[PDB]
Amino acid sequence: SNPADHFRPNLKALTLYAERQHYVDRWLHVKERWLAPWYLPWWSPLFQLGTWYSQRSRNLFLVENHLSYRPYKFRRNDEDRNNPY
Amino acid sequence: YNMLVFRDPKRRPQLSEEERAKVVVNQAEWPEEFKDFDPDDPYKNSPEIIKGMSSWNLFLWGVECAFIYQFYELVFPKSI
Amino acid sequence: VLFSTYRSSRLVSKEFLHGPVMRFRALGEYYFQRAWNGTLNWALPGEYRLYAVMIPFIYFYHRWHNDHTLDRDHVEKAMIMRWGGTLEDVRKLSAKDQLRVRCFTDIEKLYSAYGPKDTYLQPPGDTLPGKDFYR
Amino acid sequence: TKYELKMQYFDEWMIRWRKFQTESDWEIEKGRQWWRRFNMAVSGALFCGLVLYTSGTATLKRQYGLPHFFDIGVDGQAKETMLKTLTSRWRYTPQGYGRVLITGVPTYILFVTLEHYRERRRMQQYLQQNTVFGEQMRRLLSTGKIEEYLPVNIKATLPASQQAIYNY
Amino acid sequence: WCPEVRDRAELEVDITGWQWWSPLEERRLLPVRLRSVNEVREIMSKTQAKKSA
Amino acid sequence: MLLGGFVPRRFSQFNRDPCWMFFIFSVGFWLGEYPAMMIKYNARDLVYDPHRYVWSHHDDHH
Amino acid sequence: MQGSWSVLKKNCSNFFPGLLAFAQQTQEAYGIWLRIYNRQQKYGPTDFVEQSETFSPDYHKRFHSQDKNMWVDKELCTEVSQKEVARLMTYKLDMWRMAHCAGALLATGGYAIPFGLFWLANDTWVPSSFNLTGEELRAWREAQDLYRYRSAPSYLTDTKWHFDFHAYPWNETQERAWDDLFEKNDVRRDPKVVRPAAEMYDGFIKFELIRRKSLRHLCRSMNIPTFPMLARLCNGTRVRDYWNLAWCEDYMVITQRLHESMTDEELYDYAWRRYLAPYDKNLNREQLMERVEDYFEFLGPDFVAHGKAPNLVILTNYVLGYYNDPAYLEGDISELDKNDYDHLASWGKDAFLRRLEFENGPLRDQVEAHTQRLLAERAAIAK
Amino acid sequence: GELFVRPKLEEIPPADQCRGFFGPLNDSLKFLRLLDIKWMMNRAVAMRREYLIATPTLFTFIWMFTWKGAVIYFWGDRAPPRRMDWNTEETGRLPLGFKPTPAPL
Amino acid sequence: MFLFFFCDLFWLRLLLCMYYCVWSRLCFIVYFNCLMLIFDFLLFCLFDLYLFVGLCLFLLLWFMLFNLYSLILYYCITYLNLYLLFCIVFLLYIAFLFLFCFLCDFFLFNNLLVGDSFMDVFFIRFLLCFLECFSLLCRCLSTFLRLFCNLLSSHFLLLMFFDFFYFIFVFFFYGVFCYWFILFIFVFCFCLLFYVFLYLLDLFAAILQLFIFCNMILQLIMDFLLFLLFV
Amino acid sequence: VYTRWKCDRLPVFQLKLFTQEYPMHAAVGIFTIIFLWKHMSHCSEETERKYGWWAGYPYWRDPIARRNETKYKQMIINNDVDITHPKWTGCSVEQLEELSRVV
Ligand SMILES: CCCCCCCCCCCCCCCCCC(=O)OC[C@H](COP(=O)([O-])OCC(O)COP(=O)([O-])OC[C@@H](COC(=O)CCCCCCCCCCCCCCCCC)OC(=O)CCCCCCCCCCCCCCCCC)OC(=O)CCCCCCCCCCCCCCCCC
Ligand SMILES: CCCCCCCCCCCCCCCCCC(=O)OC[C@H](COP(=O)([O-])OCC(O)COP(=O)([O-])OC[C@@H](COC(=O)CCCCCCCCCCCCCCCCC)OC(=O)CCCCCCCCCCCCCCCCC)OC(=O)CCCCCCCCCCCCCCCCC
Ligand SMILES: CCCCCCCCCCCCCCCCCC(=O)OC[C@H](COP(=O)([O-])OCC(O)COP(=O)([O-])OC[C@@H](COC(=O)CCCCCCCCCCCCCCCCC)OC(=O)CCCCCCCCCCCCCCCCC)OC(=O)CCCCCCCCCCCCCCCCC
Ligand SMILES: CCCCCCCCCCCCCCCCCC(=O)OC[C@H](COP(=O)([O-])OCC(O)COP(=O)([O-])OC[C@@H](COC(=O)CCCCCCCCCCCCCCCCC)OC(=O)CCCCCCCCCCCCCCCCC)OC(=O)CCCCCCCCCCCCCCCCC
Ligand SMILES: CCCCCCCCCCCCCCCCCC(=O)OC[C@H](COP(=O)([O-])OCC(O)COP(=O)([O-])OC[C@@H](COC(=O)CCCCCCCCCCCCCCCCC)OC(=O)CCCCCCCCCCCCCCCCC)OC(=O)CCCCCCCCCCCCCCCCC
Ligand SMILES: CCCCCCCCCCCCCCCCCC(=O)OC[C@H](COP(=O)([O-])OCC[N+](C)(C)C)OC(=O)CCCCCCCCCCCCCCCCC
Ligand SMILES: CCCCCCCCCCCCCCCCCC(=O)OC[C@H](COP(=O)([O-])OCC[N+](C)(C)C)OC(=O)CCCCCCCCCCCCCCCCC
Repeated sequence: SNPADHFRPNLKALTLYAERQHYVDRWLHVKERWLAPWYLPWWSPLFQLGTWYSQRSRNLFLVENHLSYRPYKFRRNDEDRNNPY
Repeated sequence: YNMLVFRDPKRRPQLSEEERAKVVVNQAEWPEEFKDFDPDDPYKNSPEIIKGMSSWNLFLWGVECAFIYQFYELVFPKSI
Repeated sequence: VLFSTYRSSRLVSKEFLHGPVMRFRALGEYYFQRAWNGTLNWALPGEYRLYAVMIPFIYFYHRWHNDHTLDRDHVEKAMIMRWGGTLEDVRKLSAKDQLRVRCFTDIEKLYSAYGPKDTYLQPPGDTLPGKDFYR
Repeated sequence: TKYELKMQYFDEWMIRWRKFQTESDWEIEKGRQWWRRFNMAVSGALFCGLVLYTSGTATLKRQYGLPHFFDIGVDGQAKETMLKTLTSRWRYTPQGYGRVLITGVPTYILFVTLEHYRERRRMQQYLQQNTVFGEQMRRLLSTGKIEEYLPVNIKATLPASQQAIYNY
Repeated sequence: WCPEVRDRAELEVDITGWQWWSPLEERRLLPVRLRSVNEVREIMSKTQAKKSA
Repeated sequence: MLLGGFVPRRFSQFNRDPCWMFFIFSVGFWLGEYPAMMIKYNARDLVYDPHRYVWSHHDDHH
Repeated sequence: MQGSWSVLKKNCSNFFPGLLAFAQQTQEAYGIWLRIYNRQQKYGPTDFVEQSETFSPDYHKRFHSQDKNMWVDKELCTEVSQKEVARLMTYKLDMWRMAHCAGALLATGGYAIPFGLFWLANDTWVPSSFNLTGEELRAWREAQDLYRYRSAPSYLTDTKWHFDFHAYPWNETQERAWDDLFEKNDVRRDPKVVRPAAEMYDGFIKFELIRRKSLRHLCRSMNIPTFPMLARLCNGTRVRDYWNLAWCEDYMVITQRLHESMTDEELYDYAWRRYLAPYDKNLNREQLMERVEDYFEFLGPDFVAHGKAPNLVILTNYVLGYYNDPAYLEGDISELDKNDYDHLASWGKDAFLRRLEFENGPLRDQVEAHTQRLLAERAAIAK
Repeated sequence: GELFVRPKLEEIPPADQCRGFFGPLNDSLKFLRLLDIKWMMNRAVAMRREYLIATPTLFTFIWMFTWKGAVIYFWGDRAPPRRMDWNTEETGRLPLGFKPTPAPL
Repeated sequence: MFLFFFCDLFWLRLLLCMYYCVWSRLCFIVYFNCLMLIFDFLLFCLFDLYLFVGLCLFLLLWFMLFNLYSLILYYCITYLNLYLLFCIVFLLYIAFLFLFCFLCDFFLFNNLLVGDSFMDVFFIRFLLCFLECFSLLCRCLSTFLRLFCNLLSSHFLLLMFFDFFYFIFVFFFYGVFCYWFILFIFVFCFCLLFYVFLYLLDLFAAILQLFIFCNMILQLIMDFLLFLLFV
Repeated sequence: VYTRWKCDRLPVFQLKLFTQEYPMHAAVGIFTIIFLWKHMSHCSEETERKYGWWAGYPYWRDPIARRNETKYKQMIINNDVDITHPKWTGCSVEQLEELSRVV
């Protein structure tokens, strides 16, 4: 135990936390702001690169019909194997 | 010779025995630092960096610093 | 047109800070630019004195950091947990008492896996406080 | 019109509030998936056709000539038929950047156009829905903002065993 | 003050020619040296004979 | 690569080069910190913490 | 060349006239290309028309074969004149750069405008049509020559280093040819001496086996846009087309001796399109004729006899050798009287440096003798 | 290892010589060549087109080692439970008396 | 979660800036074989076979600045994590593999089908091909696992031995003044011998492990290289 | 003569190095970075308590609770959230007042 503790980074300075929802929403707002202007047509490769893959992935998530339960990604406690909630 | 893993470099001879035997050694031209030069102890007459500062003095200086490092809190303890 | 892609577009004069730079280069070159200073993949030099100087310095500053920043956390945790479970409780002690506690922590560190196990295992019949003392 | 910028927020909200996904919305998404696969298939077919048409004569002769891997007889007949059909008339056979453009730009345009108009179709479908997702879509297009916790505000339907929270 | 060597070395490294040994070119150029007077006489005689022929 | 440099023949020559002067100072620190620990941590008046059984790292990591 | 505000003003002023001129040139060049393409398809060899496949022996990757996928139309003079071919070549260069810019515009929508500002500020990648006066054209040609100077040495060094590191010539004549091929432009290379290098390199790397990095260097040296490079068979196709047109024009000129009747400016342009005559060299007609005749001699009798040019890699190296200027040397020789390590003088010599000076100085023989005698005495005493 | 030279048209053995799982699929059994994987493998080896066997394998491994492995690990559907929580199809519908906003017009 | 931390190379970066503002020759390289792939003259490769030299040199420098200096007490190997090493090896190995695969030459994989035509294709050759394709990925995994495990085991052993030496030196040196001094002197001499032996072993093992780390990557590259003969 | 390493500035050389010298390696690295920040950028509170603290989690002050309290107070104050709304409490305001009077 004590010997194992010697293999840690020794210059940790600061830790910041952010919810996935929050920064995903902020990123989407940035993307909408930069892809909104008229001088970037929807058929341009840049616009499709920005939008199509995200749309496809979100559609795949929505279509999902799984017989098992996937525990919430951001639970308070994910260390207990016998408690998915 | 060696000091731990540090080995003293040695110059390879370049003269043959015949040519070498004809060389006349005149130590009067040599610098005072290197007279009676010995490959096994070339720095015996080398000057000290600081006059009067012995190697033992520096070793003892380090020992005293270690003692201070370990004993200062015994005399001037501080609260958490 | 705004910024040049070539390193030849100078931003300062050739003589800017010439003196300090030359002193810095003199410091760098005196011991390193030598025939016997042949490095192994730029990391291990051939000059002995570079080892003799840099190994102690690296150890010294690493040890200072470890003693004053890293192990201090464990020491403070032991002091807090063994003497009230709160920082104010520890501060209620005197500096001498804290010194004693910290030096006992050092003892435990030096024993580690080879010292006596009565330093943390309470023998049966011992009269000293147990784990439920502050609970 | 750029429907993706409006729809990304809606899709993220639906994922976050997927509990209220009716079977109709699920069918809508499955149809979107099917149409995406269909668009991929037709675009790939167009790309293959353009590649084959612009292929060099020697390339076609090597590809659709002897030997035959199976040598059943139908294989040789089909290969000879295709080779004759391609080599009968004159074909513009560019190389390099030109073949890249000819083979790719039509494919990209077709795929992008189909996908964009299917996205518009999905937006209309969700607009016509009589579920909480449809109401959220209409509110999004009206106010321009996604109203989270809408299902619990307007008290969207819940299973009979979970209506206690609405009991106020 | 030896620009040709500088330019060649820099260019070779910039085009992924890291190696600093050229055994084949050395093999081509290693035995090159200015000739002796007698060798010059022989070569001049050969050239004169060739021109006469 | 350990190719060359000043190499003192014996202890007394460590003072013939500044780098080896620093080295011998550091060696003094290294070797002299052990006697200090012997004196400090084997002292007669050193007392174990009375509350050493209240908490230990062993129960924490377990 | 670096961007400048004056060039930006020049290109912004002449933007729309330049576009109109480019469109007119596009119509004319399409007509010329249509004539050439019809003639190629009708009278070309079966391999050339059918685009026969030539694969590499190691990874079986297709690339253009100089013998089969290139064809010199000896009877093109009937349908297309020399000037029309030159016009088509110039338009091909301009069209390539314009096409890349248009592709960037279409790809990035309106976000390419600032990059367009960077583009118009430099004459490196603008079409020749943007210059409406002689001075503007001269500056544009200077920019092209600067890019050629920047790019050619890397190509030459790549070729030479790879061959010299992995192979050697077979015989003395090949050795001389290889050595003289890569001489700087300040000396005149004899094409007869240098020609055997073509066959020697044909043994090593034909045009069908040219590597992608070497191709990138070559296209940089030819003022061909390289971004996006993509597969090597795109810019390779561009190179093949350009040099096929050049060889057709060369056959026309050699057969009809047009260069003798060609005027000074047209002759200079003809050499420049072959990468033989930089404009900054201020060459006269004698020098231009000498270089053109050397180029024709390098092509060799077999070019006229059968339309077969030497190896294209070696040909490109030979012609681009005219942009391999001597390495610059500026500064009076008196500068060699200074010292470089005066800043270390204050440090003096430590014990080890003093020992090294003592042992390897003028007294080195005496020290060696004394040391060896002492060691011998000690060894004798030990025994 | 060494350079690979494609066989000439005359060096390729006839299809009838190839063997399947049990035996050659000669006349009256030619159409079974499409279904017999071992016959196709032997034919590919005979024609020196061994890549048809090797390329699909390696790529598949890469596809699993790179992209599908993590997808299955993080987003795959585990085995269903014994007592299954099916959907009653009651959630989502708007409540009675609710006035939905008008659609765009 | 975003953790802000720093590597343990800042002093070494300072030394690099100080000592390499001027040029110096390099004549000793841990993995020299990346520079000499071809040993028979007149052989040449159209593939960019010297592309690995720069990455090899930088990787050697980085791993040496970390691993070799980690022998100094309290020096931290900041990157010592299993999955981080997996990421590094994944980058290098998969990048080169994708370089060979993007070549779109399927014949390059002909050698994967092990054996000759005599061997049964389905029951022998195809199973060997399966095993070899598996072995490529296993080579990647083994490379990163071997680099991680060596460092971890060596440093664990060093820490434990140092702890034992501190214990006996501090709490049993008084025996020098006692009648059992000979036992303590024997133990102390044994500990010094063990100390020197461990340090030498670690110094050798670090360099050797870097050599093998680069050798695995170069072996991946060499397995797919084809050399033409000059004529 | 022109060389990328000697003539170009550092950002330009960086782009050239990772676009015309090691483009595949850069692509794979970016791929791996995206994967790491998509699947290995989360830590639960229990995980932080078990492993997130150098000497162990200081339960005697519970910094995680204080951090969350600051977070939620900031969100409530900035977003003007009515935490007494029935959806948060599950009961009407009048029932809440009745409960307050009871307890
Ligand atoms: C050149 C490169 C070389 C170097 C390689 C280097 C790398 C190593 C190689 C290995 C790869 C390493 C991995 C690196 C990471 C790369 C990314 C990655 O892995 O992403 C996977 C990732 C996996 O998805 P996911 O994110 O995990 O989500 C899973 C969901 O399934 C996602 O759902 P979705 O909604 O996105 O839809 C996906 C859909 C994708 O598919 C579709 O959308 C539909 C189909 C598309 C077809 C595309 C065109 C094909 C050609 C058309 C026809 C041409 C000829 C025309 C003329 C004909 C004349 C007669 O797939 C499916 O869902 C499966 C549907 C299957 C239906 C089967 C129905 C049964 C009947 C048909 C099969 C059985 C027939 C039996 C016949 C028997 C006869 C006897 O993405 C995908 O695979 C899907 C999106 C991309 C699709 C691209 C489609 C084109 C593919 C290329 C085809 C052509 C080239 C191949 C042949 C070459 C021959 C020379
Ligand atoms: C923001 C936009 C995002 C875009 C995303 C899309 C990707 C990027 C787009 C394009 C980017 C620009 C650059 C592309 C590469 C340029 C390459 C190049 O320089 O080529 C020069 C070359 C010109 O040189 P050339 O001398 O004229 O001819 C080449 C020589 O023959 C050369 O002679 P050779 O001796 O080298 O001969 C060999 C040559 C022979 O090939 C050729 O050169 C012929 C042309 C290619 C034919 C490919 C089709 C083969 C047959 C497919 C059959 C599929 C059946 C499936 C049926 C399914 C039924 C259920 O190559 C091959 O043999 C390679 C064959 C391909 C193997 C593919 C293996 C894939 C393995 C898949 C692994 C698993 C994947 C994941 C799992 C999926 C499933 C779950 O160009 C071409 O030949 C054609 C270039 C086409 C460029 C791509 C066009 C892109 C269109 C995009 C439409 C979709 C957009 C979607 C947007 C989404 C929203 C944003
Ligand atoms: C609106 C949707 C947009 C979609 C998104 C697009 C995104 C941008 C990508 C680039 C798009 C093209 C940009 C315009 C290029 C200019 C036109 C052109 O081809 O110039 C000829 C020229 C041909 O080059 P080459 O090397 O000589 O070609 C060798 C051939 O052997 C040459 O053959 P040859 O030796 O036998 O000689 C023939 C020559 C003989 O002609 C002449 O000598 C006369 C001159 C003719 C060409 C004139 C070009 C002028 C360019 C400048 C235009 C003015 C710009 C003004 C700018 C300022 C405006 C204010 O005539 C040609 O050049 C014909 C070439 C073949 C035609 C290519 C066009 C195919 C696409 C268009 C049809 C699409 C239909 C859609 C249907 C939809 C169905 C569903 O093109 C280029 O320089 C290549 C483009 C360079 C940039 C490449 C960038 C990467 C491309 C990747 C594309 C992958 C697929 C798409 C998906 C991408 C996703 C990532
Ligand atoms: C109205 C006009 C007419 C209509 C339009 C017509 C069409 C126009 C478009 C087409 C034009 C084409 C021709 C363009 C030529 C010029 C190109 C160029 O740039 O030349 C260099 C150009 C100068 O050229 P030059 O002086 O003429 O020299 C040319 C020589 O021949 C030297 O030449 P060289 O060859 O040596 O230079 C080449 C160099 C070109 O590059 C450069 O020179 C770099 C330029 C940037 C340097 C920046 C240095 C300064 C950094 C400052 C940082 C910040 C400082 C602090 C600021 C504090 C502010 C408060 O390197 C490259 O070529 C590298 C290319 C790299 C390509 C990257 C591709 C990535 C692909 C990704 C992977 C995908 C894989 C597939 C995945 C598929 C998955 C499915 O550079 C500049 O002028 C530098 C400008 C710097 C601007 C300020 C710094 C950035 C400001 C950013 C503001 C952001 C605001 C928003 C922030 C929002 C935050 C939320
Ligand atoms: C809220 C609290 C504040 C924090 C906010 C943070 C916001 C975060 C947003 C969300 C981000 C999410 C993702 C995070 C992922 C993190 C991953 C990570 O850390 O990986 C480990 C990894 C460790 O890398 P490494 O191996 O240690 O090497 C990186 C080192 O920087 C060393 O590498 P290198 O040496 O190769 O670097 C090149 C180096 C080459 O060497 C040098 O240039 C030497 C200098 C090195 C400086 C950098 C090292 C920093 C050392 C520690 C701090 C120094 C003291 C600071 C004092 C603070 C006092 C409070 O050059 C530079 O560093 C260029 C900058 C030079 C600045 C010089 C300034 C001179 C000013 C002079 C003024 C004079 C005024 C006179 C007025 C007179 C009036 C009369 O970190 C990174 O790779 C970088 C991560 C950065 C991610 C982006 C973060 C966003 C930007 C935040 C900027 C905040 C600015 C405001 C702060 C204000 C004070 C409170
Ligand atoms: C190419 C091969 C290189 C081999 C080099 C061999 C070096 C030989 C060193 C001999 C002993 C040195 C003793 C130093 C003592 C320092 C002071 C001290 O107290 O330290 C005690 C420390 C630790 O001793 P400790 O563990 O007894 O400490 C006790 C402290 N308590 C009780 C609190 C725990 O000693 C060391 O850690 C020294 C180990 C050295 C191992 C060799 C490292 C080589 C790699 C780094 C090379 C750096 C070169 C940089 C050059 C510039 C580069 C650009
Ligand atoms: C305590 C527990 C310990 C567990 C330890 C487990 C091991 C962890 C090891 C971590 C370190 C090593 C990581 C090595 C790298 C692994 C890579 C990996 O598997 O990542 C896969 C993952 C898969 O991504 P994904 O997980 O988002 O997959 C989406 C699939 N659905 C939507 C169905 C859920 O890749 C990424 O995360 C990067 C994705 C973005 C970059 C690629 C985009 C292009 C995709 C092309 C195909 C599809 C689009 C169509 C074509 C393009 C059109 C423009």
